[PDB]
Amino acid sequence: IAPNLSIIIGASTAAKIMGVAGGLTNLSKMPACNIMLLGAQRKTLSGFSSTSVLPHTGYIYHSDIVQSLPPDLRRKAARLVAAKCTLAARVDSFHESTEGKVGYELKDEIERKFDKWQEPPPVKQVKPLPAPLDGQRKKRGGR
Amino acid sequence: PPLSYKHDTKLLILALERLKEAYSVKSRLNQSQREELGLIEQAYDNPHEALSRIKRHLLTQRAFKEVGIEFMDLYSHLVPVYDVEPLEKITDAYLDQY
Amino acid sequence: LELRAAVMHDILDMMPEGIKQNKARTILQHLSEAWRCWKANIPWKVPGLPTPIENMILRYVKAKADWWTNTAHYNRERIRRGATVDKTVCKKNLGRL
Amino acid sequence: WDRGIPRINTLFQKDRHTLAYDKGWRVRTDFKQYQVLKQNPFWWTHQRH
Amino acid sequence: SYMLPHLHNGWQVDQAILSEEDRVVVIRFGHDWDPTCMKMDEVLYSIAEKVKNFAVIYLVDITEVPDFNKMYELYDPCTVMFFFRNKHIMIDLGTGNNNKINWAMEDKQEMVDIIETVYRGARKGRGLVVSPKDYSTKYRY
Amino acid sequence: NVMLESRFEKMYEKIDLTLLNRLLRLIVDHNIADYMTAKNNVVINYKDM
Amino acid sequence: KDDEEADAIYAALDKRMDERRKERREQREKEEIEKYRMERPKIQQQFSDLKRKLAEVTEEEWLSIPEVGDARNKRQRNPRYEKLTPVPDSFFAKHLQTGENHTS
Amino acid sequence: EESMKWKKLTNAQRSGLNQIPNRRFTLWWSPTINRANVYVGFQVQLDL
Amino acid sequence: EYLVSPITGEKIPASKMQEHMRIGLLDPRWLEQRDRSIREKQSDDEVYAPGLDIESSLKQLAERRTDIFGVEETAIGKKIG
Amino acid sequence: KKKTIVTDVFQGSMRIFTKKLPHPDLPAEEKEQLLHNDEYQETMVESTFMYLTLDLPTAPLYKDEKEQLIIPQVPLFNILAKFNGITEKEYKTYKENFLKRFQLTKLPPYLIFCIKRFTKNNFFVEKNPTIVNFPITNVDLREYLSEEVQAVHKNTTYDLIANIVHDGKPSEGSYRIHVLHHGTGKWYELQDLQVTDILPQMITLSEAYIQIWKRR
RNA sequence: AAGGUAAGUAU
Repeated sequence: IAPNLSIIIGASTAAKIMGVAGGLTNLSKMPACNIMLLGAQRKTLSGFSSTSVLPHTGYIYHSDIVQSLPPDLRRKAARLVAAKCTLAARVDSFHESTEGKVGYELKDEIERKFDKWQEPPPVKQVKPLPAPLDGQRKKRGGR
Repeated sequence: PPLSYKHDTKLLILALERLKEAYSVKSRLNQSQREELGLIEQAYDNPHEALSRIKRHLLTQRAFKEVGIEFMDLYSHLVPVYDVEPLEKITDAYLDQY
Repeated sequence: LELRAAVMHDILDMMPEGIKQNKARTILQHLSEAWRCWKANIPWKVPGLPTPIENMILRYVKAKADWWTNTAHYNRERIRRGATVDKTVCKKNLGRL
Repeated sequence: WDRGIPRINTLFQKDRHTLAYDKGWRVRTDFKQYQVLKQNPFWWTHQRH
Repeated sequence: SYMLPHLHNGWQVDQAILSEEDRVVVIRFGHDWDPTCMKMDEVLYSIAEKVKNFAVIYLVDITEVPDFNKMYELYDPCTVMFFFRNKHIMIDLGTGNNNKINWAMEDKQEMVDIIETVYRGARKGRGLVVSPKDYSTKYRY
Repeated sequence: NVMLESRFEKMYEKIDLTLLNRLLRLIVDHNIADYMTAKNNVVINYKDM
Repeated sequence: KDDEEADAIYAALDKRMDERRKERREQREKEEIEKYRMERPKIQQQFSDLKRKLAEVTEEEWLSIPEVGDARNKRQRNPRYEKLTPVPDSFFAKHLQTGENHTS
Repeated sequence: EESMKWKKLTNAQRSGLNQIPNRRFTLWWSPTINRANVYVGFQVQLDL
Repeated sequence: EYLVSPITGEKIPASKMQEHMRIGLLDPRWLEQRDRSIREKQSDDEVYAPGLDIESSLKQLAERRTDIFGVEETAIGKKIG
Repeated sequence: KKKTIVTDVFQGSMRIFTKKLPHPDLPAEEKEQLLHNDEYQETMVESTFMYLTLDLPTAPLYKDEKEQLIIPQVPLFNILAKFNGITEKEYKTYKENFLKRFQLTKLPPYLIFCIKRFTKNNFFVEKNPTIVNFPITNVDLREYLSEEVQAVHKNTTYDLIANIVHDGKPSEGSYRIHVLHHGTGKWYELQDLQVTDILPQMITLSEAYIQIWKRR
């Protein structure tokens, strides 16, 4: 039914989002922002900050690929995976790319973006202390 | 705290004065100190806007920014010192006074 | 300092000669990076670091961490007992604590 | 003058009207050690109160 | 301690002192194996990049290169000397010896400040500069 | 007659936020109590830690 | 020449005066470092097993070691100079107003 | 001294500029510190 | 598929709209900044010793420090054993 | 008295294979030349043991890839990789290194496991917090035994009956033991005078220090 | 016993 969307988030998360959306057709006719919040629960915070009890997090946020990133990058991961899943669902609802070529391409793009986020920082030059100077310096006036 | 609380401005004035007590004998100002003291002056200039922001934070704000920690090196034992954001500091000070 | 010198000498001893010219400082940089990651209580993992060199650096960091903790605690005991100390040693001890 | 705890001269202070709403100030002065890095040698009292 | 450039004979030391016309030539006389020299060399290594605009740091072994032992009284475990435009720049550290730093420092900023003071004084054309910090005592309390 | 003087050891470090919030509901508004208790659940930073 | 002979004679004399306990104290020192060495091994010895495993590191692995890059951004590494400014005049005004007292 | 308090200066420059209060204090009481009864030792005549 | 250039008035194939626009509005300040940067990083003298020199210095240290290296342990400064 | 109750119950036999290693700075050709000498060749030492000392892997020094420190987990067979012909364990003495291999030859009727939780580092004594995952009902040690001794030892399955667990810092050490009441499947945790019924699953989650196993 | 050298240019 959804060969492309299965590749990205797996069949279990696919089943959950398809069931909660009301259908593959209903899933496709839905923006990626709403799909990311599919399955979200307004969990009560019991004397804790709203950050501790993950808000605005749905099935995609708890998917295997999204949960595999460090917690400081899981929001961007959830957004990107939700966008690509929306694209795959729109492709799937028309029963195109039944092989999964669109799904494989989207998963490869997601993995490349995740690797870029995990990329080690580049070498950054150390700025030496400025040499002391005694020459006169002319400075402008005005307002 | 009611919107038309009678003692609302007195508590805000006390909180702002307590926040400014850290610079009473200061001679130089850090950029962070400059910004915080400018926030205090702005809150004093427009007490009602500051009170409205405080009520909005008390009603809706549940997530806060990180707090910096340092330790006063008393030779017997370390005493934690916490650095809260100035925007949240005003709300906390007013809440404590009230 | 003695531990860092020993680790650097051991690692550079079995490095191929043709590459010691341009990579002697890189391994010291990796060693310092691992140490500062341990100080920051932050995970340290270099994907391109070979496993034997990674284990060598891990052992270095473990030994340095033991020495660092013991030095911090001994210095703090000296501070509490009233031992005559300077401001720089107290600042370093406060940071370590 | 200069007798009593609190001092009599505190009655003539110009901030008496606003200091009457300062409640729990002594615990605040003792709790200021966790906010300001400097150590207060007068943690036990407030000059205005 | 081992990352700094080394000078292996007196002629190299003379050339290093002569080569730099716009930077202070900081030369540490001692042994890489001496603990005091290890501390001083670690301090110099921590600041080597920072002061590279107005200072260059070299290390000399006084056993491999004994050509300056009698001249500069290099009979201490560690010794740091400052040269600017082929002139030895003395510094009034308050220790009674104004010609060298014969102990090991612990603060990078301390050594950087001393280097900066030497650089400024030597640029103005002075043979003696006054250290920003006195060392008649170790300030231990 | 006996004089006992002591301390509540680890008083601050052992305060549960859920129990503190639920006890604060008893004396203040549920919104104020939630704000005060959520304020203690913040990220603590020191240099790179 | 004869200066070297005199120096050698005096040095040999000083060495001979040291033979009273030289071998005894040197064997005691040998037997004393080894007592200390078992409890506190040499630093290089503690890395001997790890060093041995560096032999099988291929030359390609040796080259492929990455460089260390700082994670701090421009603001953290090289912050702009932080200016210091005097406290506002309102502080002096409020300090001098504090000393004012009512007459009733 | 006031003007330099708010200028961009290095640590050595600021350390040098914190000594003027000490110099003023020392010269204010100079007829007392600079005494042979206080500092027992030899005398050095200031040049010029 | 030629689209008129809004900055030069010429025509470019649609496959090169974005790159032509990005290159066309490239400040020469970028060129001079890059030239300055190239001049700076190719003229600063190296501060630390080369790798072979580091290895030689560490070898000398190991020779003269037998309390850390070697099998036999001589004094701190001696090299015989 | 060679055969006492303690010897017949707990004492087993293991074979030690020791291979001395030359100095690391020695050249490869000279190392091979010294390989001809019997000093650096394998030496067989057959010595009986009262208990088996299992050494844990070094505790993790950093956090995981997800910025959250994780309690180390090790399979029982991973710390049981000792006492077999394949694993070679380096012994770094203060003077020379050795490659001491261990080979089990005689399994005692009751086996005692002593996990080295406390090791003294270069400056103080540290406790290894590594948690060992071990089944408490079926472990087979026939693989570790030699082909010559597996025929005589037809029984190798061991069942845990007791597990001494150390909790806390070495200075403020606390000792608790999870005993198995014979005749019932219940497990009892014995902390001082307090006896608490503990489910069999919770035992493996504790820092095991001393274990005793029954062949049955 | 020290922490108490002005840095010079000329003769």
